[PDB]
Amino acid sequence: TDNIDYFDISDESNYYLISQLRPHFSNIYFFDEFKRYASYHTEIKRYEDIHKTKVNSLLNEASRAIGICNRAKNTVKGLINILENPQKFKTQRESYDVKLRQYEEKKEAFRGCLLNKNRKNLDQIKKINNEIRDLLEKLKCSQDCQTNVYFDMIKIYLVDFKKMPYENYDTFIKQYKNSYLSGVDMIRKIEKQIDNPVTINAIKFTQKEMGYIIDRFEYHLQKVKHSIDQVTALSDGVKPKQVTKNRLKEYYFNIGNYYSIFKFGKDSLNMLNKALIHKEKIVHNLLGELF
Amino acid sequence: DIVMTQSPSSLSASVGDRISISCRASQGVNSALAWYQQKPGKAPKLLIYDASTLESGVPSRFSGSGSGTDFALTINSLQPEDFATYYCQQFNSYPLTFGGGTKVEIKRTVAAPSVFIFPPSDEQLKSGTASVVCLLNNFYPREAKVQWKVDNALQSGNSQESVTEQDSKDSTYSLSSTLTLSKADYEKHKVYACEVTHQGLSSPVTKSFNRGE
Amino acid sequence: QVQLQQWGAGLLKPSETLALTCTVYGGSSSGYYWNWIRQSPGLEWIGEISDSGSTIYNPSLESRVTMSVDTSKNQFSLKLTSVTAADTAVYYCAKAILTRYNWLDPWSQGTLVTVSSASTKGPSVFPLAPSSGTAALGCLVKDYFPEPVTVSWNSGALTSGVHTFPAVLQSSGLYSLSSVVTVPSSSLGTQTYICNVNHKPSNTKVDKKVEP
Repeated sequence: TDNIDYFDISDESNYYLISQLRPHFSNIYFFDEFKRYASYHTEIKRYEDIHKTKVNSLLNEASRAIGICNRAKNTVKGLINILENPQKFKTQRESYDVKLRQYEEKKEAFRGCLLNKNRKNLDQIKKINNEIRDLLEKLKCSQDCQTNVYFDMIKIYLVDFKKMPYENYDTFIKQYKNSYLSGVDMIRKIEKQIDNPVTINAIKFTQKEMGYIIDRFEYHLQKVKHSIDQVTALSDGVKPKQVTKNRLKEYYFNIGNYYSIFKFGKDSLNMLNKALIHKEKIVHNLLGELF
Repeated sequence: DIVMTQSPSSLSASVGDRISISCRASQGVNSALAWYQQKPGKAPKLLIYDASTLESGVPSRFSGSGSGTDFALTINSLQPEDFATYYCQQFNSYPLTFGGGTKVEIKRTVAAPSVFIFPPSDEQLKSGTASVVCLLNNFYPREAKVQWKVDNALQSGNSQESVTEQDSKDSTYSLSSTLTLSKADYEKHKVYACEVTHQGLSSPVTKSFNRGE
Repeated sequence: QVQLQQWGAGLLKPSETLALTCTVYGGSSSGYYWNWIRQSPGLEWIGEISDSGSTIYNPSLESRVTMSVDTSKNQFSLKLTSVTAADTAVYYCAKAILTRYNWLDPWSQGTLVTVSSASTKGPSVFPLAPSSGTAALGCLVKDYFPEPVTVSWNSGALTSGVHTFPAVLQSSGLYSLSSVVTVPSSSLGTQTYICNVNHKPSNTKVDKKVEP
């Protein structure tokens, strides 16, 4: 395993998802996308500093918090190779079941670190949310607020969606899940018919790694498709020419949050793509080492 | 400075045909191309952006293809409402470069002209100049020969011909010829005739008037 | 939706300053990227400006272009310097959303800019009366400068069969066009017909009735 960036964790409410890649939060892509919305309204052209004084401060604190867990990440990577490389396994002096117990303890400690050291920043996300709700209030319109920008940003978003190869990922993950369990069932039969446990544990462990990353690939794929399908629906549906300000606020929140999910999943699906590509090359090689 | 070049420069097709204009870029421009349509005496109308995205309300027969270096716009079922000059514009770099344009002249069945002649209005003769105008209404093709006979004498060097662009409803042209004679030269003669010649007319028709009656 | 309305001075003496302005209706003239394109018989991209801070001009005329955005007046203006006959074209302004998404959705109706030192002249409108299948009447707009001139009929009430010809450049230098219309011959007796001629550079507005 060259990199273990594929690990993530969500809060106990399962509402805030933290990733090892910038900006770690979808909410920052929300706030980053608000820098586009605020440029079109001369009535609120004060967010250029707020994005720099607050959103950049929140992002800088988020990057530092992940770096604190880097020492804990290096400990997990060491246990990854001992368990996935039988040649490296034959050097230590404990059983495989004893090494799994050290892996689950170190993994959740690393995943728990990303959440524990970022709890102060997750509470800051809702702070800028209310500031955005308050900042948008300064629009001089009240009952006939313009919706041209709202649909114009959907025009921009649907262009970025065509660069996203969602169909290729679905066929990729379909073959992968078909190839994953097919190799798992083949190991289930060989398990009792040979006597090479050290190599079989490297299979089942790398299979467990694939199974977890597949779960992350399936979740990020569905969240991307949901954002793509919902934003597309707002362009094919009704197009009101002017709505109220309170109605316009949730509009920016609706597409500003959805596009944050798409860009967040685009960063994760790309990373989870190579992670599954790399991890499968381990199992295919490890089975070649069995014959 | 990307140089966009589109071909062909001129194109002629049937009413139910399907045409395809191509646009080639000097350098790679990814999928950043906007296709436009411009009717005579108007502004360019957006049709397709980002190579494949259709603009809202634009007829679906307009098709966009291509990525990187080469692209192509395809009208799939032509219609007299599509006689225009189509352009292609890129926006991967600055300055934004436009294509040369592609005029799409629609071909229709032959139609004979409707000839009308106008004597100079009595207002203009008071100003020392006389303008007699002949009109050819709704005809095809554009080629047409107009001869001006004043008192049995054909004339040259005094006519000005202007023909409209191909119509968007019936794809037919219209031509107006104007003789700018001085009032003295006009006041001497009596018979002014407009002799037209067209492919649809078996015999070259002639409409005329008699001065003062 | 957002509309664009362009206003400015068409006729220009050489070495003067081409100054135009576009006022935005239905939307604010702020973060959007506003472009300027000119067309000479093709489409040349002049420059792009944004309230965000990105302003780019064409290198061929960079040393002479000035752009600005007025958020208070909801307007943005283009400016040309050292104007010559090479700058005679129809000038359009268009809206781009972002600096990487520069397709131009709305265009202004354009301002035909003519660069010449010739004094402006007012057109003469003379009727082309119908005489006695379908009747044909028209108006003759002769001797004017510069382009253009708009001809309508019955303040826009009569539209079908109406034709407006290009203005052939006469040897005197003044332009001249004719506008006609084909109507039923039975309509001649009762229905009146008037053409509306508008040559804005000369401020002249003529409404001539066509009666046999």
